Amino acid sequence: MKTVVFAYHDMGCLGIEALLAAGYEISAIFTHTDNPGEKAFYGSVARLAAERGIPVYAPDNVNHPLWVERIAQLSPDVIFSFYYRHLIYDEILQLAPAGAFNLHGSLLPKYRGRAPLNWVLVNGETETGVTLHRMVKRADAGAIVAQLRIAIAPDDIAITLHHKLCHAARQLLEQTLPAIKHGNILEIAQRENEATCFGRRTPDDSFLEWHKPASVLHNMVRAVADPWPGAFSYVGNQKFTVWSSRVHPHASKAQPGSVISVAPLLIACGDGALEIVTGQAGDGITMQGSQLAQTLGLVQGSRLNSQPACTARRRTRVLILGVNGFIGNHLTERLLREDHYEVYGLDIGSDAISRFLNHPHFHFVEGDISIHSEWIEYHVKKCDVVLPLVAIATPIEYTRNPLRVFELDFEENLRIIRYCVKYRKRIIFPSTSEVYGMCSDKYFDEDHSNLIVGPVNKPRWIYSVSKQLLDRVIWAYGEKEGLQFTLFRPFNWMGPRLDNLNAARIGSSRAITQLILNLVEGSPIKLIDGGKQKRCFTDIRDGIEALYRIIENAGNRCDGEIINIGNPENEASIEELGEMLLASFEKHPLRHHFPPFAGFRVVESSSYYGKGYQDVEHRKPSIRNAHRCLDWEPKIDMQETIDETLDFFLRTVDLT
Amino acid sequence: MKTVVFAYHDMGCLGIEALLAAGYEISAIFTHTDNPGEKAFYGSVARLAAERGIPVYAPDNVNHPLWVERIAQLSPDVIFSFYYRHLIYDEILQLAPAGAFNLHGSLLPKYRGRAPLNWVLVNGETETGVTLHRMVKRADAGAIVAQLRIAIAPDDIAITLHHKLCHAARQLLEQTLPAIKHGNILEIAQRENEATCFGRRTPDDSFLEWHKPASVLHNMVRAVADPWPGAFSYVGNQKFTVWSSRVHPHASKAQPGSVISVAPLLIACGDGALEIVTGQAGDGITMQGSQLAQTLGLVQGSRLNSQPACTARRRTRVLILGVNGFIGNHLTERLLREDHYEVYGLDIGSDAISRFLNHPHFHFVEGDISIHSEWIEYHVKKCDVVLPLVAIATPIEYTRNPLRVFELDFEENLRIIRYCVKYRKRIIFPSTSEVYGMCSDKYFDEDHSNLIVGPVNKPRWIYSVSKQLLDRVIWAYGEKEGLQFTLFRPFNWMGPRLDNLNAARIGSSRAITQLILNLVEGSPIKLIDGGKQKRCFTDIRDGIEALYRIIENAGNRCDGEIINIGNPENEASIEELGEMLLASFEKHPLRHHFPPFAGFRVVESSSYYGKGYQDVEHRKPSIRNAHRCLDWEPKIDMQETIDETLDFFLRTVDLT
Amino acid sequence: LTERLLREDHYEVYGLDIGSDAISRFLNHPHFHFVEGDISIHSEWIEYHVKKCDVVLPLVAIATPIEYTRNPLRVFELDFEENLRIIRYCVKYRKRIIFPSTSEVYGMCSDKYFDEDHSNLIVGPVNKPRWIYSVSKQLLDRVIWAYGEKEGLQFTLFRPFNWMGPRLDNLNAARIGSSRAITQLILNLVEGSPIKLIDGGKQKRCFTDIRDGIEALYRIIENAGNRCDGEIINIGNPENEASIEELGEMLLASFEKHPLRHHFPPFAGFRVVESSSYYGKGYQDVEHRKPSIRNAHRCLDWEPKIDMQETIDETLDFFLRTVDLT
Amino acid sequence: DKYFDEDHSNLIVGPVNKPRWIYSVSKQLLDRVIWAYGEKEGLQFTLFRPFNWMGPRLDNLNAARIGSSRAITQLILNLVEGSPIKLIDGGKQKRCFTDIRDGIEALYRI
Repeated sequence: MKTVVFAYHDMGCLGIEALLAAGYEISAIFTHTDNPGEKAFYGSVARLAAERGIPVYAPDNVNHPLWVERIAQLSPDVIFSFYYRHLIYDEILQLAPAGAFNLHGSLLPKYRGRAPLNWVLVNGETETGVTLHRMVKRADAGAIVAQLRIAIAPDDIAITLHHKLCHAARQLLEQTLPAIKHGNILEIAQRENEATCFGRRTPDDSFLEWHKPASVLHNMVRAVADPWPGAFSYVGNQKFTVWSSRVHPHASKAQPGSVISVAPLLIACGDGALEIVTGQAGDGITMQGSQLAQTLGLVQGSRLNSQPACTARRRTRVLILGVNGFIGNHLTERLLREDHYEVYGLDIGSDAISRFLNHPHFHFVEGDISIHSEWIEYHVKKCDVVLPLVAIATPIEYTRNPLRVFELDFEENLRIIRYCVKYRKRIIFPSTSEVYGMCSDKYFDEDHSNLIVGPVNKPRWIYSVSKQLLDRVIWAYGEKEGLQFTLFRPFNWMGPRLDNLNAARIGSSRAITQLILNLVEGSPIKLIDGGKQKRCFTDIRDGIEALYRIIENAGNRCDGEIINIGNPENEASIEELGEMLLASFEKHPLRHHFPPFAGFRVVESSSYYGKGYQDVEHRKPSIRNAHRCLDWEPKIDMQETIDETLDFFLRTVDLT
Repeated sequence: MKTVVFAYHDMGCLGIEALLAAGYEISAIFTHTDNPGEKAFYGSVARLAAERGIPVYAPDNVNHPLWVERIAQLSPDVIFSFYYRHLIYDEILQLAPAGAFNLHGSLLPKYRGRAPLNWVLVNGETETGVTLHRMVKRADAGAIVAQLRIAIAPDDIAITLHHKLCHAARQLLEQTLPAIKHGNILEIAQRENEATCFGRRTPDDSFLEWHKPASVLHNMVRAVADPWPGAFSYVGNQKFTVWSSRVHPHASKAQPGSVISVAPLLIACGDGALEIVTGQAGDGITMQGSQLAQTLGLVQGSRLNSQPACTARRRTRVLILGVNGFIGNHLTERLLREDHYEVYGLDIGSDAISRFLNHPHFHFVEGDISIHSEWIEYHVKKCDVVLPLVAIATPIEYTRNPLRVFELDFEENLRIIRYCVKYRKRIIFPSTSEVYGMCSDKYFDEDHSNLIVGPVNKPRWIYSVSKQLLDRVIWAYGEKEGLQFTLFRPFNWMGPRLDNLNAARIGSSRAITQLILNLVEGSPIKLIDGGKQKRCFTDIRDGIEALYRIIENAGNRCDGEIINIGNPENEASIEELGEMLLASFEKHPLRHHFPPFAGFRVVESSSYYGKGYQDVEHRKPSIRNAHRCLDWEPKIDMQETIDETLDFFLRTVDLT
Repeated sequence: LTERLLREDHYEVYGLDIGSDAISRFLNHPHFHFVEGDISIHSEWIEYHVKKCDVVLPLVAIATPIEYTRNPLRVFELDFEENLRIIRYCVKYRKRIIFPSTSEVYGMCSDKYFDEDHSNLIVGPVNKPRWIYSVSKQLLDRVIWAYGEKEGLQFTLFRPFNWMGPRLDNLNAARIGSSRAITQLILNLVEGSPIKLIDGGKQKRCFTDIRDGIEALYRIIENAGNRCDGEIINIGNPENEASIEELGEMLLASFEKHPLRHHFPPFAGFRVVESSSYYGKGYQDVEHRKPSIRNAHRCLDWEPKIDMQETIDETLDFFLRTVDLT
Repeated sequence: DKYFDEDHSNLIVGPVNKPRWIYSVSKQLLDRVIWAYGEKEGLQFTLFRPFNWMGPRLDNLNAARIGSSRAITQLILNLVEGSPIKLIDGGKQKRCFTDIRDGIEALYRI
C-alpha cells in the first residue's frame, strides 16, 4: 500500500491514473516551485494531484536534520521515479537505505549531464530504450534489470513517435509490474574496472562549425527541434537558426561549388549534402528556404567562413585601480603572460611596474581616485572588468584619523561601484579577511559564518564594518539591479613584494615588518612558544592564480560569490624556530653573517593579549567556493615562500 | 489566387489543417507573432504547412501602403477571417464588391464587446456557438447565417467543451466550404440599428463581492477556468486562485468568512457557498486548501478583511511640467475629477491653476526647469507618469533667437527624457504637428507620412527638426533600453483660457482670439486674399479626453505609439468662422459690447507678406491610431466650440 | 517629544515632515514652526535650520521590515545617505545632535543584557539581505563617534527598545503596516476572529511605554551638567518582560473590566500540533532582548515607572476610542 | 530634386518609426546649430558635404562586415575571391563616384 511515485509528463500522468484505478495511495510527493515562464506544452500535474488530494511539500531546508528524520520516519518502502531530476539528488545520496528503482532513457552509465536522449541522438545512434536499475550508495552501481531495443525510423514523425511511446508505456504498466515487484533483479556488479573518461562531456556551446560532419549537424538539429531551445548562430550582423531539415542521399562525387538549383536551398559542406527544409529568420517564424535563397542572392564561388570574427571575444579589457600595489603588480605581471588581456591603472607611482613600459597591451595614467574621476568614469564604460585594488588604511590609521578609513576607503569605493551599475559592467571587489572579525567558527566559511565586531566605542572596527557594508551594498546592487560581481577575500598573502622598503617608517607599523627585520637586524627573539596563534599564510602565486581564474570566469559560474583565497592548511608556528632559515642562511655571501645570541624575557613585549584588541580563535579560512568555482587548491608550501621572500629582499637592497 | 485568410490561434491552425485537407489552394495567410503572447500555448501557425513544403507568406504589418497596394492590385473577390483581432477595418474591404467573410465566436450582435466568451458565459445561458458573417459599413454588424446548438452542462469543463467546439467547427467548415463556394447564403435583415454600445469588460472590476449571488460567481469562475491565468483578488498576504467548486446546500446563515468544515475547506458567503478545493499561490504550486490553511498558520473562523482588499488603488502620481499652461491646466481639471490620481506640477506661475491650489492632491511647486533640476530628478523618481508640457517656442522666439529654442527645447527636454530611462518611468512626451512640415499627404499619418523641411539656411525649421529628433531619441530609448513612452501630436487644439502667446505653441492659432478682440470693439474683420485657408480645429475638451485616455493606458494599447489628436472633419475657412462668430455675438442681449461695425470688400493692399509667400494646403491629421488605441472619436462640432469660447471671452473680459 | 517640549517654556521647536496628521494640536502653538515636505528636496531648509537651531534630532526613520528585503537600495539611500548629510551639517555649524540608533545593532549578541559599552555586535553572512539596516545604522554610529572624537562634535546616541503607546500608527504599525505583532493581534481582536491562535508561550517580549521613553529623551535633550554628551544610552524596560500569551491574557482581563457593550466576541481555533512548514525555521536569533539601563540610570538618573497594565489600558483606550468606521 | 542644391533643395526623411533617419537628422540639426551660432555669436564656419569620395587608403578591414557597405569594396572582394559580380537588374542603378585626390584639393581650398 505504501509507495512513493515521482511522476512527470504524459507517461507519469497515465501511471498516476492507472495507480488510482488500482487503488494504491501514494505516500508523498516532493516537488519544486514551477518556473513562471516556460513552454508548458504538457499538462499541469500539480493541479490534478491537488484535485486528487495528494499533499505537496516544498522543503525550504533540505539540509535540515529535521527533514532527514522525517524522511526516515516515513519508512520509504518502494519508490518509483520517472525522470525526476534524473539521478534524484547528488549531495545527499543517503535517501535510499533499502534501495530504489531508477528508470533512465539513455545509455548508462555514460553520457552524464542534462538532456541525455538529445546528446545520444547527437552522436547519431540507431538504438534507444529504457534502463531500470536499483539505486545504491555508489552512483550508477546497479545492474540493468532489462533493456529493450526500439529501432529509430529514418522517416519517423512526432505523432507516430508519441503513439509508439504511449504503446510502450501501456506495455510496461499492463503486465510488467509483477516482474519488478517480485524481485527478479540479478544485480552483481557494474563497471568498477575500466572507469575510462571519453571527453569529459565538453559543452562546446552551440556553434555550427562547418568542419563538423553534416551527419552530426542533422542529428543535433533533429534533437533540438520543436519544442526545444534549438540551434542559434550569428554571422556578421545577421543571426540564423536551423529549425527543420530532412536527410537526403549524400553524394561523394558531387563537385562542390556547382549550384544547379537554388530552390530549395542546398549548399555544399565538407562531406555530403544537407537539404535544409525550413528555418527561422530569428526575429520571426518559420519560412521556406527558397525565399531566403533568393533574398540573400548568393552565387557560386562564395565561401562562408567558419567563424564570423565580428565580435569574437574582443580583448577582455581589465581595469585595475591599484596597479602599483602588491596584488596590483603581481596580477598585472600574470595577466600580461596571456594574449586576450588589456590592463590599466592609476596608482600614484610606477616603481614596481617599471618593467612594463611598451608591451603590446598595457596603459597607465598615474592619477588619483578622487581627483581623476572622469578617467575612471569613462574606463568603467570602455572596459568590462573592474578591480578596485586600492585602499589606504594603516593599522595605526584607525587611531590617528578614523575618518580617513571612511572618506577614502568607503566613499571612493562606493563611487566606483556606482559606475559598474550605470554601465552594467563586472566588478571583482576585493573584500577583507577582517569582516568575520572575531568569529568563533573553526573554518571561516563565506556563506554560513557570523561576522562579529566590537562595541561602537572601539575606534578600530570601522574598517571591518565599512568593508562589510560595502559588500552588502554590492550584493544588494547585484541582486536588485543586475550587477555582475565577485567578492574575494585575501587571507594573509605573503610574497616577496610585501612592503617594498622602509622609507615610510613602516618598521614600527606592524609585526609583519618586524618579521623582515628579524633576519637582517640582530633580534634575539626566537623562543616564542607559538603564541597560541595559527598563523596561516598563503603565497602570492596561488592567490594570483585564483584571482586569474576569477577574472577568466569559465562559464559565468563566479557571479555573486564571496570566495576566500587562502591556505588554511599551511600553518607555521613561528617559522619552525627558524628551521628553514637554518638551511637558507648559508646562501652564498659572508658579509654581515654572524651567529646570533639567545635569551628570552617575556611574551608580553612581543604580542598584545588585550581584551578589545584580540582575535578570538584563529585565522584559518574555509576554501569551499574556491574549490568549486575555480577548481583551485593551493600547491606552494611555506618553505619556498620563505626562501623566495628572503632572496628577493636581499637582492632588492643590493649591497648597501 | 483568391481567398486570402486572416487566421490566428489554435482554431486558426485547425482551420488551416481543414483547408489543406480539403484541397483548397490558399497561398497567403496572415498572422502576428504577438510578443505579449505569453500564454502557456505558443500558438505557432503554419508549421505543418512549412513541413509539407507549401509556399506561404508571413506579412506582419498589413496597414503599410506597400502591402495594401500589393493586396489590392490583384483585385480578389473574397477575404476570409477566422478569429483575427485588430480589426481597424478600412477601404480595402470596401474595394471588393463581394466584401469579406469573418467568423465570430459568439451569437452576434448582442453584447459583442471584446473577448465575447466572458459576455456569453456571464449570463448563464444554455446554448452558444459561432457565426460566419459578412462585413458592413458599421462595426461588427454582420448578418447571422445559422445558429449552432450543442448546449452546455454545469459538470462540463472548458477542455471538453472547447474540444467539442473545435471538432464541430472542423465538420462545419468541411461541409460548408461547398456552400460558401457556391454562395446561396440567405442572410436576413439584421437589427443592428437597435443595439447597445459604450461598454467593455475590465479585469479590475472583478473583485470578490460577498453580496453577489452564487450563480454569477459560478459563471465567471467557469468562464476563467483552465487553461487561463485565473481571476483573483488581492487580500492582505495570501494568494489563492479559484480553481474548483462543488454544489452545496445554499443555506449558509453565518456571515462571510466562517469555515463550516475543514475537510474539505468550505466557507460561507452572503449568498450561496463556494468550496475552494485548491489554490495557486502566485507562481508556485497549485495546492489544496487544507494544507495551505495549515501552512499560513490560520485556523478555522478567520474572517477576511471585509471589502478593503489589502491595498487596493495606489493613486498613480502624474508629474506635469508646465501645469499653468493651456494643456496642463485643462488636464489637471480633468485628472482631479477622478480618484486614483495624485497630480503634481511645476511652472513659473499659478494664475490659471488658482482653482486647484486648495485641492487635496495637487502638490504645486513653483520653479524653472534649469535652476530646479534636483526637484525634477526626485519627482521623476517618485512619480509614475511624466508629462513635459513646457513650451517656450513662440515662432518669433525661435526666429529671433534659435539658440534659446535649442538650449531650452532640446537640452532641457533631453534631461527629463533621460530621467525616465534610469528610474524606469513612463513618459508621455508632447510632440508637435510641425514635424510633418511640407508633407504632401492629404492625411498626416503617424506611421507612413514623410517629414519635409527646408534647407539649412532657413532657420524657421529648427524647431520642427529639434522636436523630430527628440521623438527619435525617445523612440530609440524604448527600443534599446526598454522605455515606456507615448508621443501625442496636438492638432490645433482650441478652447477657453487660450491666451495670446501662452497658448500659441501647445494650443493653436490666434484666429479666434484675434476676431474676438477685434469684435469687442469696432475694429473690422478684414479678410485675406487667401481667405480660404481651410483650417481644421480641435476642441480642448476632446483633446483632453484623448490625453486622459492616453494617460490611462487601458490595456497597454498606447505603448510605444504615436497618436495625432485632432478633428480632420472640422474644416472651416476664415469667412465661415467670422460668420458664426458674429451670429453668436449678436445673440440675445445685443447691447453694450460697442457697435459691431465691420466689413470690407476690396482689402487688396497689393501685398505686405514677406514670410507668407509659402503656405501649406494639406494640414489634415489622420486620426486612426487614436481610434485604434484609445477608441476616441471627436464629438463637439465647431459651432459649440465657437459659442463656448465667445462666452468665456465675454464673461472673463472683466470690463465695464 | 514635541508635545513634551511644548509644555516646558524655554523651547522653540522646528519640525519638518510630509504631513501634519498627528501634530494638528501644535500648529496653533506660538513656538512650533512646522514645515510640510520630504527630506530629499529640502536640503536648503534643513541646512539653514541646522545653522539656525541649537539641537538637532533626525528622527526621520523610514525602515519597513519588508524594505529590508525589498529594494534595500532605498533603505541605504534614505537611512544612510541623508543621515550622513545631516550629520555633516552639525560639524560645519558646530551643533548638537541626538541620534536615534537602533536596538538591532547587537543582532545575535549572545549577552543576556545588552550593554552599550562592553557587549559585542553580531551579524549574519553577507548573502542574507536583511542585515543591511543594522550595519548601516552601526556605521552611522561609528562615524558619529569618529566625528565627535576628531572634529569635536557634541553628540548623544540613544537606542529605543520597543517603544509602544498611543498614536503608534504612522507607517510601521496600524492597518497599513499589517506586518507587526501588536497591531495584527488587536485587529484580530476588533473583528470577531479566533484570537490567541498560537501553539505555546513565545519569547518574553519586553515593551516600554512611550511616556517613559519620551521622558528619557527629554532628559537627554536637557543635557543637565553636560554628562550625557559623548555617550550611548539604552532606553528600554528590562523588567517589563512578558510573553505573548501572558500579554493576551492580561489584555483580555483588562477588557473584562468595563467591556463596553460586549460587542467584540473573542474566539479560539485549533491548529496542527506538529506545525510542519511554519515560521520557525532557524530565525530564533536571541530570546532575551534585555537592555542595560545602567547608562540611563547614571547619566539621566532615569528609572522606568509605568508598568505593562497601564500601557495596555492606554493603548486600548486610544485604539477603541479615537478611531471609528469611515 | 534632380540636383541636390545646397540652399534650395528640401530635406525629406521618413517617419519616426524608421530608425535609419536618426543619422541624417542628427547631422542636420548640427548644421542648423552651427548656422544659428554663426548668426548670433559671430562664428566663422563652413559646412562641406562630401558625397561619394573614393580612393586609395580607405578604412582597413575591421571587426564590422568588411568595414562598411561601400559598393566598390564588394566589387574588389568579388574580383579577389573570383566571385562573379551580381548584376542586380542588369546594373540599371547608377552611382556618381568622386576621387579622394579631387575632393581633397577642394577641402584644402576650403
